[PDB]
Amino acid sequence: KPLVGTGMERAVAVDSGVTAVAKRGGVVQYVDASRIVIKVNEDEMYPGEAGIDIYNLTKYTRSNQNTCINQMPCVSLGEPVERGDVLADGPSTDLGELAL
Amino acid sequence: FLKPRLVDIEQVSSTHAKVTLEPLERGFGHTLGNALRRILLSSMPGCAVTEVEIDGVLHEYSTKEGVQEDILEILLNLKGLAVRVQGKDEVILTLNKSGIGPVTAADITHDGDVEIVKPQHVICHLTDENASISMRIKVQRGRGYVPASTRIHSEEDERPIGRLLVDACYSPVERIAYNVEAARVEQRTDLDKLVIEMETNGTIDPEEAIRRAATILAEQLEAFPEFDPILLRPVDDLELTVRSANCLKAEAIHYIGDLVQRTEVELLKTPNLGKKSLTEIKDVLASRGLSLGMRLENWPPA
Amino acid sequence: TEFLKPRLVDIEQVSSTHAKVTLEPLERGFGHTLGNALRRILLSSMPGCAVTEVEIDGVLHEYSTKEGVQEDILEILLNLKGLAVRVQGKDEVILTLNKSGIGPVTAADITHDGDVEIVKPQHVICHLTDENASISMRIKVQRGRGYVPASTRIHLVDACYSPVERIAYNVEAARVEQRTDLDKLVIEMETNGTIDPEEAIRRAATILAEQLEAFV
Amino acid sequence: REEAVVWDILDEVIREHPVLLNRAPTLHRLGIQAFEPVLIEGKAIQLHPLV
Amino acid sequence: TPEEKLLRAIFGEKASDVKDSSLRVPNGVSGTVIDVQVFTRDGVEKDKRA
Amino acid sequence: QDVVLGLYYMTRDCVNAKGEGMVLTGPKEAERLYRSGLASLHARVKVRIT
Amino acid sequence: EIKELLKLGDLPTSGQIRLYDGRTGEQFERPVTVGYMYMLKLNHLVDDKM
Repeated sequence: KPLVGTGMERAVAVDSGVTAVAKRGGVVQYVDASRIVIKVNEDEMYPGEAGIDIYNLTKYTRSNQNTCINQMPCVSLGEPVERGDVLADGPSTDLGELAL
Repeated sequence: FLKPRLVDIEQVSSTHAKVTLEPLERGFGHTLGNALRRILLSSMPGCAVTEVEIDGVLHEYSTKEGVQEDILEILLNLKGLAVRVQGKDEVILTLNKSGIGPVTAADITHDGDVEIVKPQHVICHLTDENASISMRIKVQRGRGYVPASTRIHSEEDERPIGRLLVDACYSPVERIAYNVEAARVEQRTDLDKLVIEMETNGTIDPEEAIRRAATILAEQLEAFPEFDPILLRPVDDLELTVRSANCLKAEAIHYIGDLVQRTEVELLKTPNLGKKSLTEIKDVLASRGLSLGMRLENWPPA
Repeated sequence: TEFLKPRLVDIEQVSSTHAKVTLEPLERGFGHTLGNALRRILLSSMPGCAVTEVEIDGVLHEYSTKEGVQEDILEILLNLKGLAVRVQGKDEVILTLNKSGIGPVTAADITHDGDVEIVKPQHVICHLTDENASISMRIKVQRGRGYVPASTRIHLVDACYSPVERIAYNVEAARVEQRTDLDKLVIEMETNGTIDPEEAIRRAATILAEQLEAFV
Repeated sequence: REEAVVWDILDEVIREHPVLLNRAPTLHRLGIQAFEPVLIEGKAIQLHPLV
Repeated sequence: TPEEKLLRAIFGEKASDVKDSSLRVPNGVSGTVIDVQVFTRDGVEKDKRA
Repeated sequence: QDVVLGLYYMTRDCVNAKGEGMVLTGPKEAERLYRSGLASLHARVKVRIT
Repeated sequence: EIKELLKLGDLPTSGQIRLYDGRTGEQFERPVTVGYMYMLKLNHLVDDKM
């Protein structure tokens, strides 16, 4: 994490697709290094299909620079999450901020 | 010409302590102290975990289903596991756990020389009801920093690909600081004290470390072409069948030189060698310009 | 978990009072601790006897002029500090400078005693100008286990005990077979000629070993 | 195979055999200078400060 | 050539009609293989590994 | 750069320091005076040099 | 504000503290600036360039 920051790194980290952002608020049903399954709150939820938002995290794979691109879950089993929150960090990102 | 000695060793924590030395002459607190700091930080026995074979894992770059930690993260966590052994230079432990919840360092099977200083230490978490992880944690003892990269030269069939090598963190010492304050003993002109306040992981006693440090320090003062190469190759280089190799080794034939001395008669007299095996051996030897009943006269030189 | 001792030495010495000794194998970071600790001990603490104080025949003070010598008394005192004295079981000895003439007073012009030994006869104490130039004095030596200046005597000549004139250690990379990097520790010393640099190193670090005799 | 002996052999062939060092913007003739090789563990070239 | 012909008949080695084009790890780089993908022309028989 | 700041910090003088005004036989015991922490690196001093 | 946040940390206003050589153990003359800088590793890595 940057110890000396700006306040932009959060925006740079989140707005860029590297991090995995919650589509809808709720609680986390399942937290794995592979996937993260979130049970959606009824208010944000649509009438049909019920449903839960399941995010499949990208794991170790080739980047364009021949580096590694990998995601890690920043959330714990059965944790409150809000819409537009970081569920997982991409490479070189810490808790929704940008660590270069 | 007064020689120093130790005094009250104050243990403030499992982590760290302050060792002290009373009888120090003029300026010697620094000369002894810093030199002691050096050897303390650098050279010390350590037991840091080396090899780890996990359940379904071929490489450290995968993720096991049921654990939110990446395998590499789990190795990096293990590297920070502090253990102390007594009679064994290298012990192998076995970790097993399942169900939802954190897997700590106390979840391993306890062995004779195993002492876990941090039972609360987190190896990895468990996210699913039925998900289980078993692993062999191979812990050996050494000095200094031995990275995983330099560990492979010797090689010699580390083939169990499920075994991931990790960097060696061997060293009890974290932080060592020495302060000299004037120490007034009852009667004496002026003497100094040595307060060495050290930081450890708990796997080494203060008196022990402070002892070996000066032990090594003083320990430094102790001075202050004919014949075929192919004949010495192991039989495995012949690339025979497992049966033939084991049979030859059972007949005290460990190298090619040993094999080329034997005759067909002698080999057929062995309890386990049939005509097929002999055919194979003659074939592989002939394929490299060798044979049975070869004399080299002078087995061996040195 | 066995350790590494050195295995290659080659004391290359210039002349007699000067020496440059070297050691090839040495574990990483051991060269600096060894070099430094031995340097500290070598410089600050060492046995030896030279000059503490010398009475003045002509005047009562270090600030004055002698008939027959253009050198200031302090100047001659510096010269006396540069005199090599090695004494035997006698703890404090005293010599005399009796001599006169149209030429300089050397270290061979001093009086010969039983337990006294001067290593350098060519050493210059002071010059003697024209005529008789009355000169002779008594010189008292003393012992120390470090360096004690003239001001340090509170209740005058600077007493130079430690034979070491100059001590330096140079640490360079040491290559042994399949071991990547080791230390090579080169100790270079200059002494006053009383005790030879070679043993001087031994006794020096021997003090270190005595300091550690309560631990290992 | 990089057998342990060859290294010492290299130490022989390197001794009095100089090498040439050069930088990208070569202007004056000093842009290329000859030195004597000293074997180093690392992938980087060590260049004397005064140069 | 002649010396090679002598060499082969002395040592009795069949010189293969096949040259080794195998893909090998570039000199100096050392890592762990985390993935393998095999692409086959449509209609050509897939090998064992594939 | 580093070197010239070294020789600059070495060869230089402040108004008052350890061993100010004293006298020494030569550079040897000057350095010997400095390294023992008795005399400051930069101090006004008369010394005999050859 | 920086010095004021240094007060809350028990650390000096100067940002400079005393440092001791890990070699001779002696103190360094003058205070030196120590702190925490965010540093990046660019990818020019030598085993590529060489």
